[PDB]
Amino acid sequence: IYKTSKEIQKSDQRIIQQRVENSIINNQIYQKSLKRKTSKRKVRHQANKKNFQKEMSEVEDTLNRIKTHKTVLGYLIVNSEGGVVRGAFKDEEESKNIANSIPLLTKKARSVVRDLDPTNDLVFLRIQTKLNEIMVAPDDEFSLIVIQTKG
Amino acid sequence: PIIADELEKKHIVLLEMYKQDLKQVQSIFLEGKQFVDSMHENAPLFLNMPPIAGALTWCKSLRDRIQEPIEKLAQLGQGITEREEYKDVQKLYTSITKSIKDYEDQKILSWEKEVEDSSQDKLKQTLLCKDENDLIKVNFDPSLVRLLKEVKYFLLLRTAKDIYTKAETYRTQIVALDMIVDNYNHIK
Amino acid sequence: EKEICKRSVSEISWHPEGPTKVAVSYAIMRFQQMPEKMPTQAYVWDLLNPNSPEIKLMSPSAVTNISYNQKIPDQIGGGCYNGLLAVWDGRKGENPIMISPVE
Amino acid sequence: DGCWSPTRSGAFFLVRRDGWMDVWDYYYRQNEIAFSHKVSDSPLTCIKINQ
Amino acid sequence: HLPLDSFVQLQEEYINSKTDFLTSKNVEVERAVDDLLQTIMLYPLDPHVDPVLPEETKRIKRYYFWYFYQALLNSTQNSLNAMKYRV
Repeated sequence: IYKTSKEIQKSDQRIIQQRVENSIINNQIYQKSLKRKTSKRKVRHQANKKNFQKEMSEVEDTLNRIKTHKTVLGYLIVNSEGGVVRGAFKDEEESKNIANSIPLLTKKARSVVRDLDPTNDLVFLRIQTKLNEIMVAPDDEFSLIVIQTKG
Repeated sequence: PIIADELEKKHIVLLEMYKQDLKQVQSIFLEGKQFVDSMHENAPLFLNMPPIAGALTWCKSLRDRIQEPIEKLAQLGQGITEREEYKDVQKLYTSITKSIKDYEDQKILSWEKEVEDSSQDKLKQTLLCKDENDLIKVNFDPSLVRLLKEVKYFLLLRTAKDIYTKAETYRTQIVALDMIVDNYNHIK
Repeated sequence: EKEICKRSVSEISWHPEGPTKVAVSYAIMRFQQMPEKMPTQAYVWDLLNPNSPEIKLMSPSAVTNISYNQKIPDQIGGGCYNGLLAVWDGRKGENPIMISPVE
Repeated sequence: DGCWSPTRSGAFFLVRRDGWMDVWDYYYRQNEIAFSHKVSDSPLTCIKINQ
Repeated sequence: HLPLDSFVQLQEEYINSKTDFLTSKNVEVERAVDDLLQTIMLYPLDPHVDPVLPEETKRIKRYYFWYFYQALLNSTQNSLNAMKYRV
């Protein structure tokens, strides 16, 4: 029997992937990622799988909610190395300009806060223009920038 | 009267608990009784003891557990005896005790007949040599060992003297007889 | 494995230095339920390999209780079904070095 | 056989002849067994705890 | 022993010690598998019910044996990583 053997092998593979997951509900984004990394022998199927490409609603869900919120032009995440992890703006030129220009200002702004007290580190920075308000949240791993028109 | 009213409620609950113990002992007894009669493995008798002697000892342990509460129960005042529920439990206790005695009587009764048969085995066992080689060995019936060990357990649970008196002499003679037999076979 | 009838594990003891070796003695406590010429040996197991006993202790009669001794490393003392007292060495196992007089 | 836990005085383990081992812990509830586990169908002759 | 003729002979002795140890574990794993099967067989269950299924027993051993293969290869692969580190 060859087919049978193959099936058995597949089953074995599935078991290994689970372990922490323990079958039941489709669950978890982190678990899925780990399985993909370590063992790539088997993938997909197993159970319902919930919603495709939705490991965790909460950070992803919150970002979707702020974008949906009224009077918000968009929220663009800037990678620590001047990159656009995610861009949500009507025009590419504004997003491209925001992607390069905004992080440079925050880094310069962080140093201004840093010069007065070395221990103190930037937690949140908000710049209000005459026609628009710019809010940037800075973290070493990622930077979140949101532009909201003043009410 | 204040505390006394609470006590009456407590007495019925205590009586109900004894009902569970009586039923549990009885249910355990029935499952245990079948194994003891057939001398099956993992039997109720504790560790290693004479099987016929052990059944009487095992019956006594079950009987002691059942009657420990009755002495305490007779202590209770306010005519708890009048209560119909208390009377029903007492009837169940009496039925369980009667069944145990009959089983004990069969064991002691059957054992009594076995003891008479055993007496003959001690009288006519002797020492028998077996195989082509003269490897003399004690032929004392293994049953004798159980009957002698059986009697000691009976003492713990509460014209044959002359025969029992030469029990000491028989043991000395067998040891002396065994030594010459080993010596007499080696040369042979 | 493949013992005549079955042998109950009457007593279990733990190694004094650490929980890496367990000494178990097999005998039948039932009166006269033991088969004639039944195997009467004690096996000391090892936690690392449970497939078979690391060493085998041989005694004249089945040992009802065997326990380890903290004072001397790997020394096991047991009491036989006959009433004989025997002592074995855990490192060498085999036959018992000390046996009490029968009578 | 029943033996006290060397590490903790409060809990002591008793192994029944029904093949079930029940752990009694007096730290939390004196009235009931902390937990009951069935080691095997065969009766448990003895229990030993490592020190 | 990640951290010439002499190194090979020393490595062989080190490998031999591991092999002697691994064999002891195999006996323990087989006894554990048999004990689990024995406990299920020991279960009284219900008289008018099947006591156990022969296929079920084979799957518990085969899958566990298959599981051991995943662990055994895993160990061999770790040595290759050490060899790459040594290189």
